[PDB]
Amino acid sequence: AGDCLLSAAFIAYAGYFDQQMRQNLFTTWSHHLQQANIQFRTDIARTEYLSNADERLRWQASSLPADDLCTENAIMLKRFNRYPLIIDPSGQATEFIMNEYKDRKITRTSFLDDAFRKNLESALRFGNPLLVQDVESYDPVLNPVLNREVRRTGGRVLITLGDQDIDLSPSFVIFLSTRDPTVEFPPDLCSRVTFVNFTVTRSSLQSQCLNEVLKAERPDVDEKRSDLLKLQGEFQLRLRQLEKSLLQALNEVKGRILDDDTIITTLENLKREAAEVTRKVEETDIVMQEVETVSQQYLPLSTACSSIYFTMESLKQIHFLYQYSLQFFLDIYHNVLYENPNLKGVTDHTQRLSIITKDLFQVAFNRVARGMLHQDHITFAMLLARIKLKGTVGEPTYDAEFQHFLRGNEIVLSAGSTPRIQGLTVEQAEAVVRLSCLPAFKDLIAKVQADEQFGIWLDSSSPEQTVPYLWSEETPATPIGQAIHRLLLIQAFRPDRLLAMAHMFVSTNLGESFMSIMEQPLDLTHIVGTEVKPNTPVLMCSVPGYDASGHVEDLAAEQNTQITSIAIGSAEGFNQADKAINTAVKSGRWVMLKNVHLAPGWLMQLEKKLHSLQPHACFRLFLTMEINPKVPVNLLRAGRIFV
Amino acid sequence: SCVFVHQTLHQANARLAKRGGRTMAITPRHYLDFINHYANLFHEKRSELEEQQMHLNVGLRKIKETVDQVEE
Repeated sequence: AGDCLLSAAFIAYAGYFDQQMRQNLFTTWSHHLQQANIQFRTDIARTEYLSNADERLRWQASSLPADDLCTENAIMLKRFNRYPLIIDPSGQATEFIMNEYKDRKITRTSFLDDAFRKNLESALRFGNPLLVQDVESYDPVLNPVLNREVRRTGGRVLITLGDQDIDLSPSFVIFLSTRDPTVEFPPDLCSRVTFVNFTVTRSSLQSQCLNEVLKAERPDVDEKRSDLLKLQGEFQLRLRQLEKSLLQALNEVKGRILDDDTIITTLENLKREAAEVTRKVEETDIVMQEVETVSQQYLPLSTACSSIYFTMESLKQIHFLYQYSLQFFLDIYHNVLYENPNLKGVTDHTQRLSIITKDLFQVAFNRVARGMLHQDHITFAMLLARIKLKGTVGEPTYDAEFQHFLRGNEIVLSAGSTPRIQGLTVEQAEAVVRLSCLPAFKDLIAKVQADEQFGIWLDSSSPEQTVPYLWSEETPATPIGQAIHRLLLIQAFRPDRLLAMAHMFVSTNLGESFMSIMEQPLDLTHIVGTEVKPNTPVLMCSVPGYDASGHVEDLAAEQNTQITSIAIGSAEGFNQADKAINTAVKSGRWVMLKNVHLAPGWLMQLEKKLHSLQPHACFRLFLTMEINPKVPVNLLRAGRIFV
Repeated sequence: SCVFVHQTLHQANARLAKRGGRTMAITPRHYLDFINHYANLFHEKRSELEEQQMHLNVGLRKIKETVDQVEE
């Protein structure tokens, strides 16, 4: 009774909240039930009470992310009374729905499409599941459908749509979806439909990446975790089925009077299976030691990956061209775990993990910076350096140092607050007094006055190479600690070198050759040969005064590919672009669209076109463009960006 | 407890509104759907577990029939 109460309360509610809020709601309900002396089993997971092993395996085959939030979302999607409204900014939910309902020929549609109504009627006539990708522009014809305003006349189950009557089929089901995660719906909407929130949060991506690396790495121990699942699903299953077989074989009751009770052998088999399951529960206690170890070893990796992806997400603020989808970061992850040449000759788990995290940081930077302005590469490198600094255990947080390094200018001074040190300018004096507020830099004025090598160093061409040891500390600092201290010294002292010195800082954290790939010319051959999907367009966004046509034309020439290049200036250009794309999607040739920034709306329509299209393996759509905010955000998110 | 669950959902929505995050109205239709889902889950879990409980109960006196045979 209590179990079903909690499970139903979680199914009906909690369909819109994130993982933490769902957990808090479940905890509050459980605490109240305990207060009321209602017995509910605590050991079970809500994701397991409402789900079966076979349906879970089908979901896994249907590319359901291993996230617990996504598991609960799938459970809510299977069992419902009001038609779901899927809020998936990531886009995984649409793929999962189509894979799950492919056998039932699910049809995609959008509200903006005029044929939608007709398709709806077909979905009402043949009882086929239907998906709508855009419901922000609601058309209220579903109000009778959502309310289930059925009429049972004769043998007919009938509904009123507009001024027409359409017969219902029980096999019919509709699935509303929104890509926008921040849209607000009117109260009637949140009453008619249940919500299935698919937004990726910090804990969500942490768990998803943890499970991904658990499956990919330690494949033998991945099979050990699978065996953890088996003992619940096979050893327990074998135990119970052998119990029922014993019961049936004894239920035969053959040979009356005669001693046919040879069921004792099956009793021994029952005891063997029961002891096997109990010892496998003890092995799950070992899992609280061993599989917990396999999880906690990769926990820093998943934490750093969640931090990386949300750093990419918040990178959208500093420029309108820095739009990275979750699928791009998942492709980065898959290229790190799989198809990684650096893992071919390494078998030890610890070395594989360290190499994987290093390749993660390196490939993430090398993929992001390719579509990122040269003045900002150091910023993203510094962000990744801070992420890895947080990842490292022995190294201190350096929270105060970075806080000062970012917010020194906000500290208010006075004319008397500057002692006017000889050899130091007024602004340099302000920087000195502001930086002296820190404890490790308290004696900075004394060192400044006492030192004599200061005069040469301050006016040196490259002071950052030979920053003197001014700051006084009780214990020796880490090399990265020395790097951040010297970074603060450079910022206060010679801010012009700051940028350059920042490079050294990242070289102290992420290796000397971290940005070393940025300096070579962009090797387009391997970029387009692999690691980019034929569906995904290659965006070449160049600042005004530069054309990227030559690089990719040479790319096509050297690979012996007949490329069709079309400029986008008029409706005839639109027709030629569409014809070329329709030829090349099946033939396999490469296609090129120049100056697509001239037509933003047509760019949106083109993005919608590539969304529902499976092209040939050799298909490559290049879009050469100018960097202006008129370019649609969806095309930027749905394509690989090159600057 | 069901009433408390509805009130707790209302309180959580109000707290999220106070914190400035997006909140979504919890109508009494949500309560109706919750009660219907409680009915469905309780009925299905009972129709499985109590059905096999009937099987187990028949087996419980099957052992007594075997005891009768042993006494014979």
